[PDB]
Parts: sequence; C-alpha cells; structure tokens
Amino acid sequence: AAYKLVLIRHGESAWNLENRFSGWYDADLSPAGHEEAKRGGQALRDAGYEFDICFTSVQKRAIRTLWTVLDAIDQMWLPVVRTWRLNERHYGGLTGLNKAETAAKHGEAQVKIWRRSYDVPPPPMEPDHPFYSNISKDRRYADLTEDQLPSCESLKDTIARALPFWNEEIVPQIKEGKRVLIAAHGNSLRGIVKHLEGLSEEAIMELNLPTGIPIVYELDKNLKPIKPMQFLGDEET
Amino acid sequence: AYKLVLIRHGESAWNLENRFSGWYDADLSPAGHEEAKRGGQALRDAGYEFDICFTSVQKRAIRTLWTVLDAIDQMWLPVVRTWRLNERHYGGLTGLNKAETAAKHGEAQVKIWRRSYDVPPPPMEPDHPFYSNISKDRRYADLTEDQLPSCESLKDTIARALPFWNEEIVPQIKEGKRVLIAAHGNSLRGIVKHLEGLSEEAIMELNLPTGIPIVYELDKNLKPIKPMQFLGD
Ligand SMILES: Cc1ccc(S(=O)(=O)Nc2cc3c(c(O)c2O)C(=O)c2ccccc2C3=O)cc1
Ligand SMILES: [Cl-]
Repeated sequence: AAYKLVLIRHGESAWNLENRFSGWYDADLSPAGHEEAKRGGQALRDAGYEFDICFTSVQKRAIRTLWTVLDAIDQMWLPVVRTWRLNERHYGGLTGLNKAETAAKHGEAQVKIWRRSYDVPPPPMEPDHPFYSNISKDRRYADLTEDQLPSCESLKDTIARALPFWNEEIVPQIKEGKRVLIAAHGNSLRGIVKHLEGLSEEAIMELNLPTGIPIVYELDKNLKPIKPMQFLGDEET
Repeated sequence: AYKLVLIRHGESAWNLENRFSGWYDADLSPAGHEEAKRGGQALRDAGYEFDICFTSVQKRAIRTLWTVLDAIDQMWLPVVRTWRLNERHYGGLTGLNKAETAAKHGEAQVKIWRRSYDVPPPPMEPDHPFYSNISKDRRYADLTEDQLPSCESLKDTIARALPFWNEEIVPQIKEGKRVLIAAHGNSLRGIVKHLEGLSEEAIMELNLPTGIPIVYELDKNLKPIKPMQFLGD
C-alpha cells in the first residue's frame, strides 16, 4: 500500500504487578515488561523495518519501550516526539488503589459499571488524593490549560484528547511519506485504532491490543487500512 | 543568569576513542555507560532540572543522554538530535590506533596534524572499511554533497556545529529554557570556544573531561560570568 504505520503497546509495569491503577502515574516497566519490549524490537529488526519518525507519550513505561525498540533496530538516531496526548487513560481517584481497595470502597456493581462504560469516568482525583501533586502538579503538564488537564477520564475522554494529536501532528507526517512508529498505551492506541478502522464504542471496548508486539497497518493515501492489523513476531507469539 | 549543562560521552567499544572513532557509530562500552550513570547521578544529587536536550546522531552520545535522563527521572523531556553535533570526522584515519597511524603516515605528518587547527586528515576513500558504512548511512541521506564530510579539520567541525548552536540552541536559552547538551569532544570544543572566545591554540589545548556534568552560568548576552564548573563528588 501507499503507507505503512507501526504501533506498539508497552508491556508490564511495576504497578501492574501490584495490581494498582496507574493511569497518569509514571510507573516504570517491570523487568518482564522490559524483556517484552526487547522481543518486539527484535521482531522489527528481523523483518527489516525502517522508520523516519517516532511518537510516544510523556510516561516512561512507553518511552522506555520506544528506547528499547530503537536500540534493537539500530535506529536510536531517529527523531522522537513526546506528548501528553498519548498518555494512558487518567483513572482519577482510583489512581494508586489496587483491585481489593477499589471493590472494597466502591462495590462490585460500581466497578463493573465503570469497566463496561465507554463514557462514564471514574471519580475525580481531588487535591487530598495522595498522588494529586505527584501528577497534577508535575511540571511536564505546565503548558496545559485548565480544561486540558484531566482530573479523571472516560475512555471517550482519552480518545477525544488523543485524536487531535493524531490529526494535527502524525497524519501530515504520514502523508509527507514519513514511516511512523508510535509507542504508547492501551487506551490512547485504542483511540488511534478506533479512528483508523471506524470502530463502534462496543467494538473498541472489546478490543485489547497485545503488549510488546509490533502492530502493523497498511494504509492507502487516505490512511484507510487495506487489510486487518497484523502482529509481528515468531509463530507462537 | 542562565544555566547551561554540557556532557561529553565516555568510553566507546573496542577502544575506539583511542582509534579516531569519528563518524563511525561506536556504542559505549559498559564502562562509558557507567560513567554516564555517575554523571546522571551527580546531576540528580544537585537537583538539576532541564527543559530541552540536544545531542548528535551518534549512539554513544544518545545513550549517554538516555542514561542521564533516566538517572534524573526526566525521560519525558523533548530531545533534538543533529549531525551538526557529531564528533570530528577523522577521514582515512578513522578506526586506526596510534601505531597504525604513524606507520602509515610517518611521525612528521602526524605531528603536523595534531598541531593544526585547519589541516584535515586524508579523505576516507572507498577502500576504507567504514566508507560505505558511514557515507551511505540513511541518517545522512538528506545532507547535501558539500555537507557530508569525507574528512574534517577541527575548524571544519566547529564551522558546522556553530550554526546549530546559533539557530537552534541560542533561542531556547534566551527563552529561559534550561538546556542540556550531550555530545562529543570536538563539537563541545566548538561550543566552548564560541562561549569563552578562546584562541585556536587554547581550544586545541582544551581537553574536556568525560561523563562529568560541565556547568555554565551565562549572562543576558550568553557570556559566561565565571569559569565552567564540574559537577560530581
Ligand atoms: C488495577 C486493576 C484492578 C482490577 C482489574 S480486573 O481483574 O477486574 N480486570 C479489569 C478491570 C477493569 C477494567 C478492565 O479492562 C479489566 O480487564 C477496566 O477497563 C476498568 C475501567 C474502569 C474502571 C475499572 C476498570 C476495571 O476495574 C484490573 C486492573
Ligand atoms: Cl529520545
């Protein structure tokens, strides 16, 4: 096809192991999640992939995934662009809580409701929240307006703030002929995939992208996929 | 009262920093990487914050930067890479050790090269083991014919580094952005010579330490207000 686009979702974080809600909390990769990034990188290397520009979030689990991939394909010299708009979904007041704490405080019914909803956000991260200053006062978000910096996000919100970056910064690069690599998170990449494929809310909520696996799109000049997304790796993976 | 930080990368693999590594894309050795970690460590201990980073397109410099951002927990910073901050291109000498260089060219000519600001080594010819590896590398594909060197005098190196300094780095500093530059001995020589107004002789005698944060305090004219300070224990 005219264009080729590659996505990669970061693997396991240190908080995944604690089964806590990370969201915008900047958890690093676990050793195993770092190895996942190494395997992805290796798959891209074995297939001879070349990029011209890379996009990632401002969260280190994604950024470190990118670094690991560039290292494996010997393209550390590529231009890299970071943006909060590709950050994981903001889980608001749930941030820092584990599974038990969440069901204990809110009940199974309510957590099931948050889980299955496209457009209901979790509770806001208020100023007395233990990670409030850690996230909302981090200088990396200093250029954000009041309306841009979320206290919490529905999946709809996450996608809504990811897609402007896609349209305004990545899309022109692709049409300029640049080969793009995006290293980001489950839900921001869900935003990109929902847009590319014209998926429904129902469909996108049932889509779980695998972690650490290069995801390959073949796009026409209008950035319409010409075939289903392909996963890159050995046969078992 | 601007604050500027420079860092020169440490040891590269296979003793290449003692073999005119130049534009060959040598990685850090484990030890050069540990030097970078110590630098990062010192910057963290002093509570340094940056807003933007500049580096070359050579992986030993880039990995040095990565190691530093990792240690100071600022992996989210914007990073700009440029060939103009590359190491000096040592032409046909690239990859050769001291003995091989003297064997091939004689002590007289090597002494003349060591001491010249403006005499380049011989060009890297098609029979050099790194010729296609470097000249056909995709990262330089947009460089014009005159821009991609076959060899460089120190003068050449500085001449192509300073335009990036003036056009890209200077406006950031004047905006108050706190800049970190992770690069190479001779490109950082270019910057230091411009800042301090050094003579050719002085800049040729200046050997910046590796893996150590080098700190500048600049006035409203980007003129240093005191000598460079080294950061560490
Ligand atoms: C931190 C954490 C706790 C519990 C789980 S789970 O075993 O129940 N699997 C799981 C859970 C959720 C979710 C999920 O996809 C899932 O696989 C959600 O998407 C979700 C969205 C909004 C609020 C809560 C959830 C949610 O709890 C996963 C992660
Ligand atoms: Cl980077």
